[PDB]
Formats: sequence, structure tokens, C-alpha cells
Amino acid sequence: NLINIDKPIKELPASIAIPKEKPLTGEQQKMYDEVLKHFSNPDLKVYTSEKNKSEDDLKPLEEEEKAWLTRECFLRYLRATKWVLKDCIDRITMTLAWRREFGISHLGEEHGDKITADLVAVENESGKQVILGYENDARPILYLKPGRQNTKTSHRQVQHLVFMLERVIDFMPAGQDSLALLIDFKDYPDVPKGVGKEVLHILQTHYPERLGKALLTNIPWLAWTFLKLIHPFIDPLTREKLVFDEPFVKYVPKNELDSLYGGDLKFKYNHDVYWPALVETAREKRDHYFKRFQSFGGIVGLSEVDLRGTHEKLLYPVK
Amino acid sequence: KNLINIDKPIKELPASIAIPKEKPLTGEQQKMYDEVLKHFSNPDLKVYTSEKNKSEDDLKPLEEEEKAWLTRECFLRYLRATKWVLKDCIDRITMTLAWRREFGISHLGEEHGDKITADLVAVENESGKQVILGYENDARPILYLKPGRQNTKTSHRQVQHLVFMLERVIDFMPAGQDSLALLIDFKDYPDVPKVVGKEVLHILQTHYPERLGKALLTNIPWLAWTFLKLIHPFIDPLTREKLVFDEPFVKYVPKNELDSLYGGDLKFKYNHDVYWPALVETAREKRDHYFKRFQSFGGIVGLSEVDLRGTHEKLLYPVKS
Repeated sequence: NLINIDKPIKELPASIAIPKEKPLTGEQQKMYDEVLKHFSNPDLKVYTSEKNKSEDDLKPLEEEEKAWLTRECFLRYLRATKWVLKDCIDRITMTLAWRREFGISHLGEEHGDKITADLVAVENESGKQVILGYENDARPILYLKPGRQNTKTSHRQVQHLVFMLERVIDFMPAGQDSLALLIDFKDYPDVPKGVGKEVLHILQTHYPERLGKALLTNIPWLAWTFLKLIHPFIDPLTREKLVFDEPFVKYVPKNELDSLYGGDLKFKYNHDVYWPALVETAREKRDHYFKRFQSFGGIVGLSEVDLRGTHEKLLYPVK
Repeated sequence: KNLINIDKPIKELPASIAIPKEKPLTGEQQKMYDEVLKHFSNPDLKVYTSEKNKSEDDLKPLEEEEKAWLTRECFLRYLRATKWVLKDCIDRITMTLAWRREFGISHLGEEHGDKITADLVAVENESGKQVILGYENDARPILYLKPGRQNTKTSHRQVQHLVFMLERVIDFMPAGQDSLALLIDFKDYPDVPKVVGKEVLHILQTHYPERLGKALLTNIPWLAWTFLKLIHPFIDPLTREKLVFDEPFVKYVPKNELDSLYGGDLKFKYNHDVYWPALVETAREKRDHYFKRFQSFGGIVGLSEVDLRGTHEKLLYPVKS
């Protein structure tokens, strides 16, 4: 039953359906239109930095930034800000600024991103993070294996994290915009061997509505006890995202899941095979996305369903 | 400099720490309190002899020591924890009585026949991984937990030890207070020689309602810290408020009531042959007083811990009868 695999799975298989989008209410539609109008302003200028935000340094949206400002981008921020228009606009604006500051505002090193595959590659050499497979709801899977840590604490560790989040996002199927994390806390002895605050700020400020599901395994009994103690007091919606003490096959198809966790995929991390495959696959996805964006006028507010798809006519025409 | 050398628990709340005032009950809360009281004052009442082996065919009346545990404040702890739902309150109190029987702590002390004795669990404390010491700003007694000082293998005795110390910190409550403060230090202590989870969870979530007044956390591993910070915005405000981290502990505890390791004035070194007998004796003396007071006031269900733990001659909370 085992399937030997050493590279990311490039497409969502036909056997996993795309879940239907939660419908907008009439009023939600009206403030969506307000966010679109704000960011479609041809004269709009936004900050060039978050940590060094200055009212004296503002620059218009580049082509690649317009491609990031999608229908679904607006919706992620609208949901995250509980549909408060000013908070939504302010949040999108500060993420645009942070993406500039951080070196990822260009949708790929091929458009000038300072954060490159070469810069962060060494961080993945022990396979502490792996993009592989899709779950029941068509979310791409990112494995985090902190016990396979291979490098000293540094800001390159943060850059590596953001790079992979950006790549797992590249892997979203048309019609899905959240990911699933699979976190294995087991220590791996076979692997030899400020940042915390920065990682926290990025995760809570600049990736709204990305966490679809977090599957936790090999939790140390003490942390587990504290998790269980706190669990009844977590809000129901956040509560539902966390999975522990359950078979991962309840949430992931067997042929999409590492065999270490009950699945059918026999995966061994081989850097010189996996890494070029990941980088190339994501690059191909970006190229397609950006080519679609240009073919549809290169405007703000296009849908990721259209940008990541191949249909000739738009599913979500703008205005 | 201003360090105070101490090696034993502090026996009394100092006069410099005020006892927080108790918020009055509404007329409706009073009526339902009276209902709980009526239920447990029933002379014919019989209760399960076990929780894990609960059986409708094995029920026994309340012993004298159990009546002494069924205080006004016990009722109130359960009423608050059950969100003032009477049936849930009565059911929960009942199952804790059963569990206390099963576990070996139904008698308010080894001196009344408890299977859980100081001797049984003493070895679990030899490295000082748990310490009862001092009182915080709201007069809560302080229990230090130092998981990095673990000195024993995983076993049911570790659970017994945990319960024993919770019961002791409860013995240390000042009259007028019934919650404790936990101070948890996650640092690894190498110089303590390197050498169930479900049971501990069940006990903490089922049989100690409304005991956690404050949890002060320190030396948290950065990864666990990150997960704590990520989940924090989604924890209900009431529980959120109980947790303190990345704050000076002197904000929550007087300096002369706090271990110097955490910014306090108390230079504490754990010395088992000094600390342990002092703890045991102090708690014992507190139990003796409480139970003597209970007997002096008729030995009935529903007496107030403020009265049982005090010395005033006349009852502040006479029982409705």
C-alpha cells in the first residue's frame, strides 16, 4: 500500500473537491466594494516599510502588488477584522508595507524579491519543513518538524519560515486559500544539534485567515496537559481548527498523508531532489498566476479562482 | 541586601495583606444556595463510595469529616463553577465526595484515616519540585511548581503527591480566601539528577473548582511561548486574566512574600529535612483547629470556612435552620 515519494505533489487530485465558498451577505458585499474602491485608486500611495513607516515615504502600487491584492485577499482581511472597514484597509496597507520591508513584495525572486530560494535553502536541508499533499478540504499541507532543527537562531530562520508560507500559498488549488499545518513535536536525534517575537508579529499581523487546520502530534505530555487545561476556554471557531489525539486520516486522505502519521506516503527528505522540485513547481504556479493577471488587464480585485485557473472567461469579473 | 533567609513555609498571612471582600449573593443565588444546603443537610443522604467504580448498589452516608468539607464556600465554589446550574452543582459535589473517598483523602487528614499520608508522598518532594511558600497580593497562598526539578519516575504516586500538596496549600488558606496562586517555573535544573497525564487532568478539571486564582508563569521555552501567544487572543477573558507572563512577579506578590529567584526578597533554599516536617506540622495544626471549630459549632454541613479558620467566638455565618 506504500507509495514512495520524494517531491511535492503538484496538483490537487480530482478525488478531492473544492469546498463551496461561504456566501457573502448583501451588506458584506457592499463593504467589499468599498475595499476594492480604496485599492483601485490610481493615485494611491502606501508606506515602504512597517517598522520604519514614515508619512514622508510612500510609493504607488507596483504591478506585482496589484496581483497580490485579490478578491480573496480582501475577503481574508475583511473576515479577520470582523468586517470593520477602517481596520481592514489599515491592515492590508501595513501588510503591503511589511512585504516591501521584508523582501517579498514582488511575487518571486524572478521579479526582484530579496528573499530567494538560495538565501533560505540551507534552512531546509534537514527537512524541518515540508510542503506535501492536500487534506480533505483541498488545503495544501505544510509539515513543521521542529525536532529536525539544523541551524542556529538567526533572522534567516524567519526568512525561511516566510518563504515556505509563501510557497505553500503558491500551492493553493484554485478555490482554496487556507492551508493545513501538520506539526510533529518529536525530537529527531538523527539530525545533529527576538526571533520569537518577530515570528509572532508576522503570523498574527500579515497572514490573516490562512490557518485552516492545525494537526498536532507527538505532543510532550506536560505541554499536552496545559493544552487540555486551556482547551475548554478557547473560542469555538479557533477550537475547531486544532486536531490532536485523533487519527490524521480522519482529516487527510491516506494517499495524501505521510506514512509516519498513518498515511500511505513513504516520504524521505532528500534535499537535492525535493528542494529543486519545490522551487520549480512553485515558480511555475507563480508564472501562470501572473500571466493570467496580465491577460485580464492587470487590475486590482481579480479572483484567485480565475488567476489560478485555466478557464477562458472570468468567474469573478471586477467592478 | 534586603534578602531574608527562609527555609520553612510562612505559617500565617501577615497583617499587611488585606483579605478581599466577598461580593454579596443575589436573592436568586441565595435561594439556590439554600437548595444545595438542604440537599447535603439531609440526614438520610447517601453518596457513592467511588467515582471510577460508582455503583447505585454502594452508597454510604456522610462521615463527620465529610460534613466538615461541605462548607458554605465549598457550595459556592461549585455553584460558580457550574454557572449556577443547581443539578450540575449537586452532581459535581457528589462525584467529588465519591472521588475523595476512592482516592484516599475523604477524612481530612491521615490522623482521621486518610490512605494518602505525608510518608507515602514525601520522597516525591525530596528535590523541592513543589513548594508552598508565601501569600500574594490578594492573600492567596502560593504553590511553586518546578517541573525541571523532577526527581521520580512516572507513577500513580506522583499524582498522589500532587493531590497531597493541593490539599496542603488549601490547608494554608487564610480565613476569607479559598483560591491559590500557582507560580510555575519551567527552567531545567541539571543539578537535580535526571531519573497519568489523563488522571491528573481529570482531577484538576473535575474536583478542584474555583481554586486557581492566579497562574504566574516564568522561564517559558520560546516555542511553547510562541504557541501560548498565538492562542492567547482566543482564550476567554475571565481565564485570560488569571494567567500572568512576561510581567514582573512583584506586581502580583509582595517582595517579602516572593522567592528572590523571581525578583522577591525571600532567599529560599529547599532543604527537605527542614522544610518537609515544617510543612506537614503547620498544615496539621491548621486542620486540627478547623476541625475543632467545626465540632464546636455543632458539626453540621454548611458552616463557613471564615468561621472554621478563625478564632472569633460568635459565628459570622450562622447556618439557616
